[PDB]
Amino acid sequence: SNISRQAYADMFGPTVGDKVRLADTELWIEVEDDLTTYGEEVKFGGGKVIRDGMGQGQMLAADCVDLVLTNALIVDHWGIVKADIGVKDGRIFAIGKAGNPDIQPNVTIPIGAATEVIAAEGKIVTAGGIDTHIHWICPQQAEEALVSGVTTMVGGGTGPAAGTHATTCTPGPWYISRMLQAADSLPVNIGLLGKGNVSQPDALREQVAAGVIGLKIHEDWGATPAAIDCALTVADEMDIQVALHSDTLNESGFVEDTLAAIGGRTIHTFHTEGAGGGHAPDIITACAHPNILPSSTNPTLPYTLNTIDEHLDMLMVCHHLDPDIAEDVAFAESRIRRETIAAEDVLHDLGAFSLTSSDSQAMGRVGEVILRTWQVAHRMKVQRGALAEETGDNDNFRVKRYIAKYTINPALTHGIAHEVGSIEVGKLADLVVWSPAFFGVKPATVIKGGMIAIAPMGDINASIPTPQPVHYRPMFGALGSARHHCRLTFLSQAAAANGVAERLNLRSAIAVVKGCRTVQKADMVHNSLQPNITVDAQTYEVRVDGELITSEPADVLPMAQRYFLF
Amino acid sequence: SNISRQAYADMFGPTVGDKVRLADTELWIEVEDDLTTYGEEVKFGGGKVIRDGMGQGQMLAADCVDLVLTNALIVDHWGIVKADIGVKDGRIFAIGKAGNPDIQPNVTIPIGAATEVIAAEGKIVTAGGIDTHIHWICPQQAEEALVSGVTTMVGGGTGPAAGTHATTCTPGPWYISRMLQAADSLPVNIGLLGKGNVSQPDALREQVAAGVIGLKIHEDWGATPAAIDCALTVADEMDIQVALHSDTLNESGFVEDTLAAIGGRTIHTFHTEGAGGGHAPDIITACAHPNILPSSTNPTLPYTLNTIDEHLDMLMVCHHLDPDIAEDVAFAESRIRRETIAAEDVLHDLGAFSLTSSDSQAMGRVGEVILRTWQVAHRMKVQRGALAEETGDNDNFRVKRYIAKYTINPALTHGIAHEVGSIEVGKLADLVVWSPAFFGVKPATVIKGGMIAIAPMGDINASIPTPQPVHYRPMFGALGSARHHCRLTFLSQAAAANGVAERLNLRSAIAVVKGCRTVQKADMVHNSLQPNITVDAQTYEVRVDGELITSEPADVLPMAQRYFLF
Amino acid sequence: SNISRQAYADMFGPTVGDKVRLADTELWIEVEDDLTTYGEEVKFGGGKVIRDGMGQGQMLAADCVDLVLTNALIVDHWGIVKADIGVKDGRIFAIGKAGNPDIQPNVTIPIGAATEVIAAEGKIVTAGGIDTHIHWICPQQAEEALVSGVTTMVGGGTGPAAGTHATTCTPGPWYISRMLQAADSLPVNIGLLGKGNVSQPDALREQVAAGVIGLKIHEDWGATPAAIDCALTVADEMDIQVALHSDTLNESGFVEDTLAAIGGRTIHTFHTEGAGGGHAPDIITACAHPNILPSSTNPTLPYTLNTIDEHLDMLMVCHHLDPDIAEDVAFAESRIRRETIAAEDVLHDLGAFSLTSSDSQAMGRVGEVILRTWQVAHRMKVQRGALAEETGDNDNFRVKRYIAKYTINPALTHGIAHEVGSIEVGKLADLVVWSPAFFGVKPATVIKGGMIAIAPMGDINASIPTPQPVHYRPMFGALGSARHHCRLTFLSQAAAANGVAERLNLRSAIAVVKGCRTVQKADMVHNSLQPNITVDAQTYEVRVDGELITSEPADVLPMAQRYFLF
Amino acid sequence: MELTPREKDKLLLFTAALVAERRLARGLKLNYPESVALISAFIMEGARDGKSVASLMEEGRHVLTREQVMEGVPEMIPDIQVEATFPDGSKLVTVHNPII
Amino acid sequence: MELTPREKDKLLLFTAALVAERRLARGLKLNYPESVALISAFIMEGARDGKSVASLMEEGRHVLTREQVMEGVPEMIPDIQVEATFPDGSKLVTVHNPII
Amino acid sequence: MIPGEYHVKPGQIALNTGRATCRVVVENHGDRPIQVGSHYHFAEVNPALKFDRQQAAGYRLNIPAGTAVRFEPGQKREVELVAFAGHRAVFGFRGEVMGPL
Ligand code: NI
Ligand code: NI
Ligand code: NI
Ligand code: NI
Ligand code: NI
Ligand code: NI
Repeated sequence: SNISRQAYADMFGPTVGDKVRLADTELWIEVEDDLTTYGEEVKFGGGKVIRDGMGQGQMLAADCVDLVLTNALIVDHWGIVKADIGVKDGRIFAIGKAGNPDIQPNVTIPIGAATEVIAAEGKIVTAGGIDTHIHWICPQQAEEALVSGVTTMVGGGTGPAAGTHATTCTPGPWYISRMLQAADSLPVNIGLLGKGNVSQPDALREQVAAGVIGLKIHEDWGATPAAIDCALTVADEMDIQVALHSDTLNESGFVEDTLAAIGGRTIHTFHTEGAGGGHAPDIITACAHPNILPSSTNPTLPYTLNTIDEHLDMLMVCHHLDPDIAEDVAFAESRIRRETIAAEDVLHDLGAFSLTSSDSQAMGRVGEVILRTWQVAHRMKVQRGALAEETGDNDNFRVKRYIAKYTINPALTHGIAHEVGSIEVGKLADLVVWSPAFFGVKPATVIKGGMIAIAPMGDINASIPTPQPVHYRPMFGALGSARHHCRLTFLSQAAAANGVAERLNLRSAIAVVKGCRTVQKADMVHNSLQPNITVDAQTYEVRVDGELITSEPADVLPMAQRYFLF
Repeated sequence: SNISRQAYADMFGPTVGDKVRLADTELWIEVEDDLTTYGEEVKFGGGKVIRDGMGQGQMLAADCVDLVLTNALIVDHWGIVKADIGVKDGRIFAIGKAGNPDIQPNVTIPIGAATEVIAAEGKIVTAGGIDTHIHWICPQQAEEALVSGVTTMVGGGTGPAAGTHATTCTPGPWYISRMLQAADSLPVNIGLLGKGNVSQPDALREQVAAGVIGLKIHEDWGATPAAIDCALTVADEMDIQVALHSDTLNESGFVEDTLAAIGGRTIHTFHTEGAGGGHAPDIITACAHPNILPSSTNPTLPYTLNTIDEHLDMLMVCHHLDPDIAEDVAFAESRIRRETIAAEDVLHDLGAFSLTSSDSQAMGRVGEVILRTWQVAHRMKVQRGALAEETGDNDNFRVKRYIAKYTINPALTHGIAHEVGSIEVGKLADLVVWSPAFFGVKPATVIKGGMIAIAPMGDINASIPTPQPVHYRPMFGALGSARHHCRLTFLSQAAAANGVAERLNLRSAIAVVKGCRTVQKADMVHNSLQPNITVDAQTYEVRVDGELITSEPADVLPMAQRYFLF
Repeated sequence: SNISRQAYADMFGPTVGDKVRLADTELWIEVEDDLTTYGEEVKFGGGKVIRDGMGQGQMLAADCVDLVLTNALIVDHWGIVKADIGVKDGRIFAIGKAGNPDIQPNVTIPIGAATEVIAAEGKIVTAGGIDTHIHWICPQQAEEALVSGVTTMVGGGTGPAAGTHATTCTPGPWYISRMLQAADSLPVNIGLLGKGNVSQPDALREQVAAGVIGLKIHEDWGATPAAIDCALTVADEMDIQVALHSDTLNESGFVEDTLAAIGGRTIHTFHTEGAGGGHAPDIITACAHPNILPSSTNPTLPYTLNTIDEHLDMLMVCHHLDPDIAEDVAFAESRIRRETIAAEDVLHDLGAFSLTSSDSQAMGRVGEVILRTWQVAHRMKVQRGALAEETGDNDNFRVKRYIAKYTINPALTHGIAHEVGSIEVGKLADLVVWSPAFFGVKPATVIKGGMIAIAPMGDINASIPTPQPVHYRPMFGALGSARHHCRLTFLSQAAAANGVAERLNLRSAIAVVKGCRTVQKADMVHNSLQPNITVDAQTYEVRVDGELITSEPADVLPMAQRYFLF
Repeated sequence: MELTPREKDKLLLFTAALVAERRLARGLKLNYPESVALISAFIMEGARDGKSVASLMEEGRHVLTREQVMEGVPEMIPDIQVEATFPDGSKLVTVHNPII
Repeated sequence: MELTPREKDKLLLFTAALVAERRLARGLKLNYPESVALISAFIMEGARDGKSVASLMEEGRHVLTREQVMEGVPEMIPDIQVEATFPDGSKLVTVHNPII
Repeated sequence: MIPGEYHVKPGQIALNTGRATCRVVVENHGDRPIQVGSHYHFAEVNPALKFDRQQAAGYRLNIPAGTAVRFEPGQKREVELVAFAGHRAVFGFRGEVMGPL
């Protein structure tokens, strides 16, 4: 018999050809494929499918998944597909069709006595976000990012100390050891960055051997050609990444001098637009290069009518400039530029910038990587219309292009895509369940390694979990030894070989970074553009092949006042 | 010389023949016995008894208790007695008379240098509550229950997932292992329930071997005769309990069909009245059976003028029914019945229902098991007068009958009465100290395994602990390794023999369940009635020996608006 | 070239001869010395000194510090000096001049790739406070004290039990073991006090062998000459301290009888003024004795117009006295005396009282040891003018005299000055960074063992760490295994030799107390006065060499309403 | 006061509703969390007054209208649920389609 | 409401400002935390109203004067900083030398 | 604008295409309501439902997955059934099959 498509969508979530609005934006996704067999969908509840001998089978635990997310609408770099998701041993087992092989056809995700159910009908499911510009200023940033849908945090610091307030650096074996120990307490996967600025390679090798998965070169520690060269030499030896915040002052050379010092070696350029730091006014030109993986930090995303006033003053406050000194004002005006802030949004839309990130509590908002990525996509659809790659009457390719910026591209950049960054078989089951009306802003369920780690939760003493007040509360995936089992601490190859995890008695599961040097711009999923970009020294105008790259500032954004109490 | 009884009661708490009102209810307890020697009471403080060479002796730690609760008014299933309580090695050492054998007579609880004092004069002391219908929807439920006076939580789940929102099931070895690990972080004793619904016994044996102390059969996973039979067969092999939420839909048979499938084997029937789930309209008839241990969940306790409106809608919201579909309305009306909700209170008063429980955040309030048990006792005294067993001008037997419902009877049902459930020598020292005005609602001190785990606490920076704001704050018995020493994780015999505690590196003390199959209705302390009960299929009227069992709904209850800020 | 001293002070903090007001008090410190080479100061930031090849060198981690506090204005018992502070392996490495030996002169604190920076220019840096009168009533007292600038807490208790509400005693091996385990969870160094009141020495030796670093004799457990003698005999055998709260009631003898029982042996007299407890009215006479280390508790510090009304009632409430019984009123009036409360402030100013402490939640405020010490110094400068030891137009000696009261003198008294109590090479790096306007009231950064453990922190999601709301939040030095590495649990020599840390699986670093018996009044830094003090039995007037010792009560204090929200 | 966790959690809800109440008094169109807080706190006060669950399921539908809230807010709130201590103990109030 | 940590943290700031608002209405000279809370909460409400960052950097300087605060409070507050959700997302407002 | 709204493509979905079906008349002879879910082995429903159990062997209700059909006491319906697929092995229910068919 038949069911209307409206009634089907109400009961199981949308299917092939149905469209969904992302939160309150103008972005629409279209279901591209559906892995079910119509009539054989699994749903859990009273009188429902997932019951003994029905949608639940007789198999032993080794022969079924530990968790099934039923009827999920997956949004990932590879597709916008309707499917059941199976999780087993904390990892993604399969994307397909769940049920009981004894009575149902085409079952690829067996459900048994040992299987828990998450009902994902009517929800959007994505990979967990990966923020690679974290300043470890305070540990409270972990719950803040996790609530926003970010499950991995890569960065540096030691707490609210001057070095960390300015730079993503965990300096030296002692602080690296203490921070890897502290990391076991936080419900996010963590990898640390050491202080990259030195011209003696052994002072860098010691930090990598202590545990760091990368080295940050920051201008506040001297982003000179010799320091950059030393850090890259060590990175090439030890398979770790180099993150760069370049010489804004042009003290040691101009952007071309830093590019020559890099010498075609692989490097992650932080806040590539430059308001967050870098050669004034032209650090943005780094995105032309094949060996550069460029990210933006988030306060400049997207360009709005309050951006400039806010930033000019934000910079004056951070640097203790005072509007009375002409040279301090000249410095501030050389760093904060409407021309590059406006071009940056377009460069993201074209795939010339490949990652988004926060720059947490150091010119960046730790809970806003995901929502600002979507605000940029929205502002770009509004101003530019369909991308050239777009097929169909939907924004699917633009959506895939943008989700890759905070998922797979940060994972590839930092050599952790074998563990995280996408919904793919064998990867850690870091998953985010979203109600479409709150997509990108307020997730329904955040899963770490197969366990729910944080979620909105109503009155604890109520008869049901939904009565007010509903607010985010840590779950069992964020508790003690269960948390340790469900998160990863990333180490360098040298630290893992030297027995750092055993020496420090690290309790969490360990992963080892690899592929930090082989990764290039051409590997950035949907974001491999290498434009012939220039910046005029006098006007700061950004051009690609002589064409002006610019945009208009938003007065009002979606994913804003409709959702937040303050 | 002599002291007036009023002055004595003011100084040491009540003695033999004195009566105490329980909170703001109409219930009165009478002191039945007093284990002191008048004139030789121990009190702590300046110029008081418990001082070197006086009420405190010269004995070594092995020869005295670690903690004495002085002048406690014990309320337990076995008596309402005035006594000192000694605690040693985290266990109840003796109930008797404390002091120094060197100068005092009849000392059975020696006090030495190694003895801490809790002053219980003027307080009521009870065993810690035992809630056996927990849904592990969120970890915040543990502090909520502990504050209410519940020290043991038995249930199932994995967090705020559909399966757990509906059922007390921790499905499979992986989630069972993660939840046993998470349990070390919570200041309550925990035992887990696995998913019982399967017809392959090996998929159940694997869950018991992984650590579960019982199996939950829930209709949402298919509460069929074959699944029930399989779970009971495994339970009889492995000495674990089966909890049942039966087939409301009567899909596989009627209540008599489920009873035949049980085949006289031991089983715990959850929410036996049926609003919380079960064969419509007659699951309540299960309390006639000798092999059934019947509990109620709490939103139907006691029957009030807002119960029906609240429940009819609560069910409609949980099940996504919508008042427009006649069959959804017919389902809701077959499950929520004033006839069974009113009879349930009387069945508790007669001892036909033996346990109370929450059904936490799944049609049940985790902080309200104890206060609702007392509200039922109050409503039943008001409507029915004295129980037939009552001796004296007091409510002592009714009080003993009701306290057994959330203490010893849940412990016996789940095979843990050798460790918890009453104030008896050798049992874990889980004790609750109550000021009579707040009995059942807001305890003064909650003790886990001999350490205070939670208590009201005033301004931390104040000169004394009593200034405002006073609110519940976790104590040293809830901190890290002290908490591990002072709580228990219950395991099955198979999991203990297989070295699960060592394999998972569980840090807490371990206890093993036993006696889950031998326990019967006749073993339910003060609640062994097996009535010849019937339910009319058309009117839903409950009768015992053809006599209508009913009650009237309360407009106002005690233990309510006088105490709570919201 | 030259820079004006005003511009220098703005850029690097004050230098030799500059003065700083302490918060809103009338106290002024003067920089006595500056260890820098003018022009070679190290500052961190964009274009600043601490950069590769500049103020940061090429040395390996073993050859540089892990942390440098730049341009600190140190306030310690030994000096008020401007210097850089180097921290290495969680300990104070040097006080001197930081930088790079490759290009800078006089470098004693090498900065390398492995060095983190804390900017202390314009800040005052002190040792962490040491409170030796803690009642372990609740664990929340640890964060409260740490926020106030106290990094070590010595005391006794088991939670909110009568014995602990009254006394700093952790009675017996079992509770001692549980509290040492709980201590690993708290971000402060802890040492425990056992129950000292017994006349069988073996019941004391067992407690010391279980882990206590001292024994408290409290009148509520019988502060008799035999109990005091027993505790001192054991203390002399086991190198632990005895803390005393004497017989207020004069039940066993008068103050001279307790002094005879002490027999010249070393003892710490708690709340020596006596409102907090002790022989009425003359316990204050104990400060004349060479073997007595006298502390005050804080509610009587300084004497104010609300002190008496507050205390007379505070005592009536604690002891359940009721203003109707003449003997209860006579007791209260014999304990609370304006004559001794007023004299106490002067005795602190003269160096006759050597320590300050709280008496936490037992007639004492855990967050107010430091601010009340400074309020006394302020009130004493106002009423008495310059101390005889004062040199220059500043309050430097008075400041050194008072800071020693909550830092080095409690450490010496409790045999832990080899680990904590001052900013000295080889000691644990427990440091407090203060903005001068908030000195003594609200610290900027609290460091435990080289890691920031707590600090004010603004909006977690903000672009910078400074936006509102700013409130104290625990940092990485307070998290799990990093916290364990950065705190100490103090043990007795016997407990350490018996393998208590391994037996209890204590995770934190361990330190062992020593020198509890050799320490005398003459060793109290800047507070070694042994006055010929008397108290008139009828009028309670305190005299030294027949001269009346008194002071006037404050109507308004600094470090009060300007700073606190309530 | 001996406030339990659930009593302290309701303080949070009460405070969020004070934010919304002041904004509605300024004539702003309320957003999603403001609207949920305002109606939920109104119900808690009705329970404190001794109103019935049935009465409050209806009264809760007249606190805010579509004109008083931002676009899409009524659709974001298919119901509001809150429990409070009624004279007869804790009860659940579900307000269906509260904003029209 | 699905309140995030940052939304709950702003509730704390709003409450502290209610304390200060009631004290200023009684004619007290405000202290340091009261003054910071009062001006910060004023800015959050201006952002909720849709005022610009530039406008609020100026408006925030006219909430409290030196006569309305205790001695030394203006010097203790060289600036006030707070973020809030503007119509165009979260922004930082820094009010320089707010009390003169 | 409605946040998260769907724009469903209009039409119909055909369920359990290509599967064998049959129709059976069912009557509830019991005095209590019986409701049967989409995937229950129809031949093993409550014995109070009277119908041709032989015809129903290896079938379930041919209705949307997760839905159910209700039978009030005395209610009669002709229901459409659809054959089980996969391995066609029945375990559970009233334990009448416990193996292939
Ligand atoms: Ni940067
Ligand atoms: Ni940064
Ligand atoms: Ni149930
Ligand atoms: Ni349940
Ligand atoms: Ni004392
Ligand atoms: Ni004390």
